[PDB]
Amino acid sequence: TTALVCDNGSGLVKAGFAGDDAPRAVFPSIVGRPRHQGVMVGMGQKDSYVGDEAQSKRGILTLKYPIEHGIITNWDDMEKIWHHTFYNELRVAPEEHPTLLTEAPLNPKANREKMTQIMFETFNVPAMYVAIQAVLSLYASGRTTGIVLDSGDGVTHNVPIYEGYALPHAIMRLDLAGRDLTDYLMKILTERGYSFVTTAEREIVRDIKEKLCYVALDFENEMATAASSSSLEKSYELPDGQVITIGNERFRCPETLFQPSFIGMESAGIHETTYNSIMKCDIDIRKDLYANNVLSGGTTMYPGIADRMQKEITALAPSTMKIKIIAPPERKYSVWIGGSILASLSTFQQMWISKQEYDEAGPSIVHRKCF
Amino acid sequence: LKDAQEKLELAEKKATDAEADVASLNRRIQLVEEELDRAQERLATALQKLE
Amino acid sequence: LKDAQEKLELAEKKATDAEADVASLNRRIQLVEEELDRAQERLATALQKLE
Ligand SMILES: Nc1ncnc2c1ncn2[C@@H]1O[C@H](COP(=O)(O)OP(=O)(O)O)[C@@H](O)[C@H]1O
Ligand SMILES: [Mg+2]
Repeated sequence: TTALVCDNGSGLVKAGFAGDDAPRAVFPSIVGRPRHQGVMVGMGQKDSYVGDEAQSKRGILTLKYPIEHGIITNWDDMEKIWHHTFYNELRVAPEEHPTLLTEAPLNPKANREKMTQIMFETFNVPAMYVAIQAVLSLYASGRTTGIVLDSGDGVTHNVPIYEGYALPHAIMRLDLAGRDLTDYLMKILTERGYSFVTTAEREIVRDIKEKLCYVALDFENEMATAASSSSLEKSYELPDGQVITIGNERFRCPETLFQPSFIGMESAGIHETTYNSIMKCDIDIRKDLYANNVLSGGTTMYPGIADRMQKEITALAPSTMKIKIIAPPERKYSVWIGGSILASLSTFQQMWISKQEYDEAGPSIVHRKCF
Repeated sequence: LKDAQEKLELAEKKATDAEADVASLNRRIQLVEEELDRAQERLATALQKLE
Repeated sequence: LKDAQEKLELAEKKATDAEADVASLNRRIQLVEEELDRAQERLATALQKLE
């Protein structure tokens, strides 16, 4: 039979059968209970709208993501999300399909063990396998080397790989991602008068960020230009009218990636954690990693980031090496495409964690040889 | 509606066409850049040999 | 639909912008092909000088 390549993610759940080009169903991972009282009788009001249904009734719900930073903080809601994904968005019972979840690097063990225990006890799948979210993004590019920066919505991690041999001592995981950029944008919009507070209006700020923000090639020049002319002010229409005008908030929101001091984080930007991740590698594979830097994940879709990052790394790196940044147009679904490719391989067909194996060793089987 | 229908269909076809064009052209630009870089490495080899 | 009308118009505009980048990528492809041919020739002459 065919395998189910699910990809929990944090912000958008992407799923679909193995062997295709794009995920079959992509929908936000939010579960929102209603918060008001409700007076109409017999309206058929449910107790929790999940997935894309709660992005249409969000006016009277309190949306809450079940995955904070890679890790899962609310297991009941995550179980609900998985149940919805299997039964309503794909309509395939899990009793007859292997599953291939994905997990960020350096995550707590208990999260992974609970994930496998749920998949084997509640949904009762035949066999499931958990894979690191960066190796798949490297599969999708058709490479076999390279250092991949997978800046998702929950957590940004940077896994270097050479000739198929991952370097476990050079993984640099940073917890700044799209959600923190949404919060920072929502916080700097208040400087013009627009106040978004409700958990429903966070979605509106996210839409503003997606449609308007861009990464500046040079920050100081853009700050000077936006403060003199008015060629940058782009307007946007809220879900009820009252258009708003975003000035130099456009390139200040995604600039937080390269200067995490804006949101008070100590660490260095995504332009310098990649160079540090490279320098921890051996001295003889640094040229190949320099030449095959891969971008993935949703948050790396800002217009103009593949040039800013290349300029920064070229500034840091030695002058002789060639710096090349691979930015495929299908960046958002790169991890899932790689997952489909991996699940479609014949050599991989015996790596699944078969159910009888789980019955013999318990949920701690995932840390064992079947990784 | 019918007017909207035709508008929607035509815009969708145009969008898909542009996407396919730009994707294939991206593949082409990748290939030509590979040509350039690999040729450059040949250049370096030749330079070392001659010197 | 009016909003679907605006969406289809915006998507067709996006298609046209992708076509403008299609033109720019075509220019990149052509110039890099010139580079490839020039590199073939220069590498040939360098190897000959090596001989
Ligand atoms: N076109 C875009 N431009 C800018 N940011 C985007 C775009 N699309 C998605 N994002 C950001 O990326 C996030 C989705 O990232 P995604 O790759 O789905 O995360 P995950 O790894 O959990 O799947 C969204 O929250 C949004 O903030
Ligand atoms: Mg991801």
